[PDB]
Amino acid sequence: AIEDLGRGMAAVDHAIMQYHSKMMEQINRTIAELWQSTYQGTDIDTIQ
Amino acid sequence: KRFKGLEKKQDNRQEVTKRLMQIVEEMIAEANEMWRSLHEDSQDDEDEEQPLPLIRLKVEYSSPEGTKFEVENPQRFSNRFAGKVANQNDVVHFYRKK
Repeated sequence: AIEDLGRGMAAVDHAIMQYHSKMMEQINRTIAELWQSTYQGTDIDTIQ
Repeated sequence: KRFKGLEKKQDNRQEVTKRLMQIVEEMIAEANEMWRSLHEDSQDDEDEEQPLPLIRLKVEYSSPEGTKFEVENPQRFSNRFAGKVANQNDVVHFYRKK
């Protein structure tokens, strides 16, 4: 049972790690588009 | 043509500055002459002092492929002309075509 729960740690930790990375891509997908469309001074290409 | 892309196949930071000096400097050459042409009359009786002309250079550093032109800090580039241009904050604006 201890082995099972110890690798349950790895499952949930791996699962939780999967959610964190992908969101940075999603959010970052949306952020880059609005900044490019809105800014016109042009001294900054984009932000992440 | 003046550059002939000697930066495209090589490092650029060191000599890029060297390249623009000849371009920015000659702009100031005609900057004062046209002022001088209009101020030939009256023999500079009034406002004899020569005001610092305004210069703006619009450079696009779009690279064809596998090329990385080096771009210097705007402010640091601009202030290098302190005493020759009024707008020391910005003399060139660098942008890449989208």
